[PDB]
Amino acid sequence: MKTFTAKPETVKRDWYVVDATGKTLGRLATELARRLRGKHKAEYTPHVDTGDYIIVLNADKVAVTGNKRTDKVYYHHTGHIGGIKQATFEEMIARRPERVIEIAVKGMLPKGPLGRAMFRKLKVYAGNEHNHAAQQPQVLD
Amino acid sequence: MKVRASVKKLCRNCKIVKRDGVIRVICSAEPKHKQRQG
Amino acid sequence: IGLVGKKVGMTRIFTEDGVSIPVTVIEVEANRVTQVKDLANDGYRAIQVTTGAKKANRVTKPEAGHFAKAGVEAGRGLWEFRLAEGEEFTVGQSISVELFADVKKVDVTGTSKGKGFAGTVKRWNFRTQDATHGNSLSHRVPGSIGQNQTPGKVFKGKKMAGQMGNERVTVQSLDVVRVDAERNLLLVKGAVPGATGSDLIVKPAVKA
Amino acid sequence: SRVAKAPVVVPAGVDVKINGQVITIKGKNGELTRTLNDAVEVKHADNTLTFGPRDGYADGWAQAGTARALLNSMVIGVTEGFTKKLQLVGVGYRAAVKGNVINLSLGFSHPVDHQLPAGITAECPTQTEIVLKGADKQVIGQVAADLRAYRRPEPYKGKGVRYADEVVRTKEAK
RNA sequence: UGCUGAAAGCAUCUAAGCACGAAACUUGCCCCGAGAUGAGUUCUCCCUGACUCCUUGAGAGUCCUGAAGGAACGUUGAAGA
RNA sequence: CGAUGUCGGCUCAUCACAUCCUGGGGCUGAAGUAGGUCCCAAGGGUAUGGCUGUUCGCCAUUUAAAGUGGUACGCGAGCUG
RNA sequence: GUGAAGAGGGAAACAACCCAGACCGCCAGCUAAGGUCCCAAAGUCAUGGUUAAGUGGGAAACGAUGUGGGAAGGCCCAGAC
Ligand SMILES: [Mg+2]
Ligand SMILES: [Mg+2]
Ligand SMILES: [Mg+2]
Ligand SMILES: [Mg+2]
Ligand SMILES: [Mg+2]
Ligand SMILES: [Mg+2]
Ligand SMILES: [Mg+2]
Ligand SMILES: [Mg+2]
Ligand SMILES: [Mg+2]
Ligand SMILES: [Mg+2]
Ligand SMILES: [Mg+2]
Ligand SMILES: [Mg+2]
Ligand SMILES: [Mg+2]
Ligand SMILES: [Mg+2]
Ligand SMILES: [Mg+2]
Ligand SMILES: [Mg+2]
Ligand SMILES: [Mg+2]
Ligand SMILES: [Mg+2]
Ligand SMILES: [Mg+2]
Ligand SMILES: [Mg+2]
Ligand SMILES: [Mg+2]
Ligand SMILES: [Mg+2]
Ligand SMILES: [Mg+2]
Ligand SMILES: [Mg+2]
Ligand SMILES: [Mg+2]
Ligand SMILES: [Mg+2]
Ligand SMILES: [Mg+2]
Ligand SMILES: [Mg+2]
Ligand SMILES: [Mg+2]
Ligand SMILES: [Mg+2]
Ligand SMILES: [Mg+2]
Ligand SMILES: [Mg+2]
Ligand SMILES: [Mg+2]
Ligand SMILES: [Mg+2]
Ligand SMILES: [Mg+2]
Ligand SMILES: [Mg+2]
Ligand SMILES: [Mg+2]
Ligand SMILES: [Mg+2]
Ligand SMILES: [Mg+2]
Ligand SMILES: [Mg+2]
Ligand SMILES: [Mg+2]
Ligand SMILES: [Mg+2]
Ligand SMILES: [Mg+2]
Ligand SMILES: [Mg+2]
Ligand SMILES: [Mg+2]
Ligand SMILES: [Mg+2]
Ligand SMILES: [Mg+2]
Ligand SMILES: [Mg+2]
Ligand SMILES: [Mg+2]
Ligand SMILES: [Mg+2]
Ligand SMILES: [Mg+2]
Ligand SMILES: [Mg+2]
Ligand SMILES: [Mg+2]
Ligand SMILES: [Mg+2]
Ligand SMILES: [Mg+2]
Ligand SMILES: [Mg+2]
Ligand SMILES: [Mg+2]
Ligand SMILES: [Mg+2]
Ligand SMILES: [Mg+2]
Ligand SMILES: [Mg+2]
Ligand SMILES: [Mg+2]
Ligand SMILES: [Mg+2]
Ligand SMILES: [Mg+2]
Ligand SMILES: [Mg+2]
Ligand SMILES: [Mg+2]
Ligand SMILES: [Mg+2]
Ligand SMILES: [Mg+2]
Ligand SMILES: [Mg+2]
Ligand SMILES: [Mg+2]
Ligand SMILES: [Mg+2]
Ligand SMILES: [Mg+2]
Ligand SMILES: [Mg+2]
Ligand SMILES: [Mg+2]
Ligand SMILES: [Mg+2]
Ligand SMILES: [Mg+2]
Ligand SMILES: [Mg+2]
Ligand SMILES: [Mg+2]
Ligand SMILES: [Mg+2]
Ligand SMILES: [Mg+2]
Ligand SMILES: [Mg+2]
Ligand SMILES: [Mg+2]
Ligand SMILES: [Mg+2]
Ligand SMILES: [Mg+2]
Ligand SMILES: [Mg+2]
Ligand SMILES: [Mg+2]
Ligand SMILES: [Mg+2]
Ligand SMILES: [Mg+2]
Ligand SMILES: [Mg+2]
Ligand SMILES: [Mg+2]
Ligand SMILES: [Mg+2]
Ligand SMILES: [Mg+2]
Ligand SMILES: [Mg+2]
Ligand SMILES: [Mg+2]
Ligand SMILES: [Mg+2]
Ligand SMILES: [Mg+2]
Ligand SMILES: [Mg+2]
Ligand SMILES: [Mg+2]
Repeated sequence: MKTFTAKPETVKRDWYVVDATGKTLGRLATELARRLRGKHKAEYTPHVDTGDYIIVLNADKVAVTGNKRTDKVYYHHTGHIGGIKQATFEEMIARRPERVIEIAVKGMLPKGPLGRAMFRKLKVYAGNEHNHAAQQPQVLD
Repeated sequence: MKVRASVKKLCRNCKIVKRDGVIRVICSAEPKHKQRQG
Repeated sequence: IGLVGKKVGMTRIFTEDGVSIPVTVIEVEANRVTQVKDLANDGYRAIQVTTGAKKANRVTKPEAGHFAKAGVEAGRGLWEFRLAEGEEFTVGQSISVELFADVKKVDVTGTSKGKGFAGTVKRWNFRTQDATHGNSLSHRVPGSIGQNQTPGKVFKGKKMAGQMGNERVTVQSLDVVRVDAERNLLLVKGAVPGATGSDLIVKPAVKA
Repeated sequence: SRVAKAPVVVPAGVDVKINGQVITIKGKNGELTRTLNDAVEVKHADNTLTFGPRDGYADGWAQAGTARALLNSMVIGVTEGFTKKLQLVGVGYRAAVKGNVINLSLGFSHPVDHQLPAGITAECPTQTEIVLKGADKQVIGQVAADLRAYRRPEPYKGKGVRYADEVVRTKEAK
């Protein structure tokens, strides 16, 4: 008796909303990744994208503990001769507050085609309005 | 000021203060006795 | 804002003080506003102009339609400018060269003259190696292009041979000399990009 | 702890309001607002003000004695109104006031037009002396430091802008 | 460098708070840049036909139409191997 | 060791900062000028000759300065020898 | 003792370290060393503390009213700092 595997065509996809206002970055990101991967579902299959669509609204208001508002740095190389560009957690939210959640989730997802496929599910937002009212995305906490 | 790794109270008016993580020794009489670090 | 203008060679203006100032003659035809982009529709306030003329067959129907919505004649090309808050323009308005009458300095932009494929000497001012003293097949070559095992690679943006010119370049803050409205000209002090008959974009200096 | 264990007296005609932690003290000289720290807890008990710590928070007594002394200053400010006496020492150096903008001539090639933020009433009894008054110790203390920052005391002749109470250390030429 | 200021009846630039402060940092200047697969906006333009077959498929087809536009070709260029 | 061409020059560089100049600062045995030292700072800049294979070095004359190091003592399928 | 001549699990990757010695098959269960928020199987377990340094997650002599937990001493309402 061969065990069950979730077949993409039959996979049920749910929509969710998460208000990140005051929530802790890592603890939010984790619970997001868990869902985006589809670990909460009893039909979990590692080679299929069983997870749900999530809208994270109010990204900029996400909270961080200790001195990480100033001290937590986000490095990245430009792929150039000596181009190493850094940016603190403040500076990151000043310019691109969507990136903060994005980067924190992307690191916690698996690396590869399915990992990138399950990131696409995530929909981060700086403000509180979201234009996915069509899908009736229910509230998640 | 001095940035020596063993700051200490040199005269009587010298006073030890921890500003922004760093231990300093601010003084009233001689501005020389002003010294940071350690 | 800015105006589109054909480059028409160079001359010099002799002043009676005893100075010849070398001027580029930019002929600026009536720059007619074909479309006005705003924050409601587009997300930025701007105007799209045209200039010159085109042939009835050589213009396509997509352009001919676009031009028919404004009511203007089809100009040879389309350029766009941003608006500086206070100023606001209407469709089918012909902007003349009198806009640069009150100003003093302008940033002329243009596509530079195509030098083709260029060697490192011409392109990057690399120094020619010894013309003799034993040199074998390597007078104008680049020499080394990297270190050894540590990178084990040429770094990016390494100055090499390749395409020189035919690229957009901006000469900044050239002094305006004469602004003839009758003949539709704009005389600026010094040399500006492209060749005689090339399209320039003249616009007020940004470093006032 | 012990500064905190010493109630602040509130004279008559001094209307106080505690909007949760946001305190507002109104008076004759000026209306002042202070968004106080969350760890501190404040109440009205009889005529005077009470100041104490919150149970659960680590540093209560440090935070409590701040609020006490802040509002002690704040009440004295709205009642009396603080003053600072700055003096300009050295020839050529002189002060002047036109409206709310202190005009100085502190030996520089350009006029040093200092602006006055908030309700700060500045004056000049003599040409080489600035006396300035107001409600806050903060804004007065800061402005006074900004006037002094333009030309600090040269420790040789004592030239520059000085506080009246301040002693300056001189030294000889070698 | 300071201001106000508890712990520590004082002092104290710091623990709450409030300011200054460099050719470094992010911008401002210039260039590229939507393959930014997260492939984004506008503006315009064009095509408004009959019928068969099947596993009733985002389907294999038949006649009939061929637009906007493009490519080719030519004459070529201060564009170019 | 069934081969990893090894000094110096030329060409082209790139990073570190333990900064030579430029910029910001504290103390002085800092009057000013000109310094001494230490702190921050790597954005940009940082000689040409004489002698010698020389790297260095010593000279000559400059320069705001004429930095110290890493990069197979960077760089011979790039040159020289 | 191990490797050599030993696979497997842990130590990110790691002959020689820790766990443990592969006769073959099985889409069964119990464990070891390691672990149990996500990458990644399992505690966002419970309880009582300690750290504010991103310590944990490189380093010494020395330097500090950082901050817990004790055990003694001072010496005072005739109010000691
Ligand atoms: Mg500071
Ligand atoms: Mg629309
Ligand atoms: Mg044409
Ligand atoms: Mg050409
Ligand atoms: Mg050439
Ligand atoms: Mg060169
Ligand atoms: Mg040469
Ligand atoms: Mg030869
Ligand atoms: Mg050869
Ligand atoms: Mg040969
Ligand atoms: Mg040749
Ligand atoms: Mg590599
Ligand atoms: Mg406790
Ligand atoms: Mg004071
Ligand atoms: Mg005080
Ligand atoms: Mg004491
Ligand atoms: Mg004490
Ligand atoms: Mg004080
Ligand atoms: Mg002070
Ligand atoms: Mg400069
Ligand atoms: Mg483009
Ligand atoms: Mg895609
Ligand atoms: Mg599109
Ligand atoms: Mg659309
Ligand atoms: Mg549309
Ligand atoms: Mg079939
Ligand atoms: Mg046809
Ligand atoms: Mg045909
Ligand atoms: Mg037709
Ligand atoms: Mg051709
Ligand atoms: Mg040709
Ligand atoms: Mg061999
Ligand atoms: Mg071999
Ligand atoms: Mg070789
Ligand atoms: Mg060599
Ligand atoms: Mg030579
Ligand atoms: Mg050389
Ligand atoms: Mg460079
Ligand atoms: Mg460097
Ligand atoms: Mg040194
Ligand atoms: Mg130096
Ligand atoms: Mg110097
Ligand atoms: Mg200078
Ligand atoms: Mg300087
Ligand atoms: Mg300066
Ligand atoms: Mg200096
Ligand atoms: Mg001095
Ligand atoms: Mg210092
Ligand atoms: Mg340094
Ligand atoms: Mg650099
Ligand atoms: Mg840098
Ligand atoms: Mg910069
Ligand atoms: Mg450079
Ligand atoms: Mg040099
Ligand atoms: Mg030299
Ligand atoms: Mg010499
Ligand atoms: Mg060196
Ligand atoms: Mg070698
Ligand atoms: Mg070496
Ligand atoms: Mg070598
Ligand atoms: Mg060396
Ligand atoms: Mg050769
Ligand atoms: Mg070599
Ligand atoms: Mg080589
Ligand atoms: Mg060769
Ligand atoms: Mg030979
Ligand atoms: Mg020979
Ligand atoms: Mg073993
Ligand atoms: Mg053997
Ligand atoms: Mg083994
Ligand atoms: Mg193993
Ligand atoms: Mg290891
Ligand atoms: Mg692992
Ligand atoms: Mg492993
Ligand atoms: Mg082994
Ligand atoms: Mg053991
Ligand atoms: Mg066995
Ligand atoms: Mg066995
Ligand atoms: Mg078990
Ligand atoms: Mg057991
Ligand atoms: Mg164990
Ligand atoms: Mg265990
Ligand atoms: Mg993996
Ligand atoms: Mg798990
Ligand atoms: Mg789990
Ligand atoms: Mg849970
Ligand atoms: Mg919990
Ligand atoms: Mg727990
Ligand atoms: Mg617990
Ligand atoms: Mg505790
Ligand atoms: Mg704690
Ligand atoms: Mg560490
Ligand atoms: Mg360390
Ligand atoms: Mg001690
Ligand atoms: Mg204490
Ligand atoms: Mg603690
Ligand atoms: Mg004990």
